[PDB]
Amino acid sequence: MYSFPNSFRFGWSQAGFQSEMGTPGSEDPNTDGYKWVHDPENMAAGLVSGDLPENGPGYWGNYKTFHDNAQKMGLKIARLNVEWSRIFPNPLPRPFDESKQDVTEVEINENELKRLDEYANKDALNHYREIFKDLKSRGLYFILNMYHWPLPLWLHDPIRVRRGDFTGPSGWLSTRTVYEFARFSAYIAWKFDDLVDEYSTMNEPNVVGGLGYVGVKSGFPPGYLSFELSRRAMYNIIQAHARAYDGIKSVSKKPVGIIYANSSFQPLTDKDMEAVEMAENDNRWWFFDAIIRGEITRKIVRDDLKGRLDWIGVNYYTRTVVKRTEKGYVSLGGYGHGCERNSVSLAGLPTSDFGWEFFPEGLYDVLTKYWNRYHLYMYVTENGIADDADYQRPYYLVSHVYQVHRAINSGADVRGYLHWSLADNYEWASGFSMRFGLLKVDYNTKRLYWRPSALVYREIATNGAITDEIEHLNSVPPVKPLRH
Ligand SMILES: c1ccc2[nH]ccc2c1
Ligand SMILES: [Cl-]
Ligand SMILES: [Cl-]
Ligand SMILES: [Cl-]
Repeated sequence: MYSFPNSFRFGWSQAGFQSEMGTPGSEDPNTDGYKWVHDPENMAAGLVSGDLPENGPGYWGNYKTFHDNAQKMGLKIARLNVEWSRIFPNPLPRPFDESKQDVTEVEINENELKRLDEYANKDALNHYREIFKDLKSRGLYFILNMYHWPLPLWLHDPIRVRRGDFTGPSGWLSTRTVYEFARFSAYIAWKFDDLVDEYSTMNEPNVVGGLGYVGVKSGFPPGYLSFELSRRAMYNIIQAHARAYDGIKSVSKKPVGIIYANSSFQPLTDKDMEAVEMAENDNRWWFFDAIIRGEITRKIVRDDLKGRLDWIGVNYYTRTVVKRTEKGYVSLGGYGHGCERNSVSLAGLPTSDFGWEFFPEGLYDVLTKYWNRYHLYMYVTENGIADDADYQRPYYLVSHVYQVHRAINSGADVRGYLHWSLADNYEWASGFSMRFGLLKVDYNTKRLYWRPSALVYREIATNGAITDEIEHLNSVPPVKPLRH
């Protein structure tokens, strides 16, 4: 058996936009994301699937049933977010020098919190309190994340930006967003600190910058192709994290971390290790060096950025294979997240419904890399597979959990494993077709079914271990019987 520390917790992660809607009174039309996925031109271009989030799994209304299943599954931790748009659906008065590039301080005080409170949607706040109270009543440890991609529409009209009009609300391209996000985070900690165990400011900030302004075929708003603006968005998202960290800490003593989209960079050949290091610098270290060490390029240290992190949330799905080139490195198709769907990679490893390669060793790589560089504790905040049939997920689950065990054995302080996700949900531009749940959702009835992987996870969580009887699942799904 592979046993975990007695304090180690198994659980799940979930996002508001992806899981909340689907039940009466739940629709939130007030985000960039809602506008984006409903846009007729985006649908005609195939940038978004045409599936609509309001037809989703209905956590807003059915949370007790989600929690009942998690409780029966033995889960002991959950990571969820509040949707900013639900709490502040309406424009706040303009505050503050918008032309100023750096935001080094956003003042928080009781009077300001009380004034913000006057603008908050009380029905939404109360409803989140009811959800989170129910969660805590299952004995679940609670990580509250402030931001998981959609912005209030009054801060970002993504169709205007897509069209190249920068005269309106421009999301992360504006320091106004940075300012308001810091205030929003402090406010949420002020209101919910009694229920929360740990905080994260944001989820996968690198995806917001990278897919929103470079990987524009992905269908991530605002889909405006610009290297320069991608950089501007990331610079702002970095100071927004630091100002949110300071804001939460002005009202709470609890740990504040961040959750990031990771890949394990792997060499095509034994001559490509320099490519790996470059890829890690360019996708990972530049960002964390900024919020941990204060190191940014203008190369300088910003005292207002340094030390703004207590823990690191690792989201890991697959590797990225890279090779050294004249001008630096390139990633290779046919491996990692760039494979055909339901096939095999160029390495002969099976791929998921999303075309993502089976590569659990990469999770050990990422955990140990972060540990060795920063020595901050971690949670695995996402790990999962698109697999409606459940053919690969039993192996995927056990294999990746084993690698977390290996990482802990090697010395890394990893305090939990949160699967993505408890139930199927709205997978952004791909819609409902990509099914990541331990529980399968029938979207017509909102009914939840247990995939056999859910029974496997119950064995792991309830025993706090990969037990002897399921250790054979620490292996690659047999490829012969799968499509290839
Ligand atoms: C669809 C796809 C990606 C997204 N990011 C934020 C909202 C949203 C909607
Ligand atoms: Cl990474
Ligand atoms: Cl350090
Ligand atoms: Cl369905």
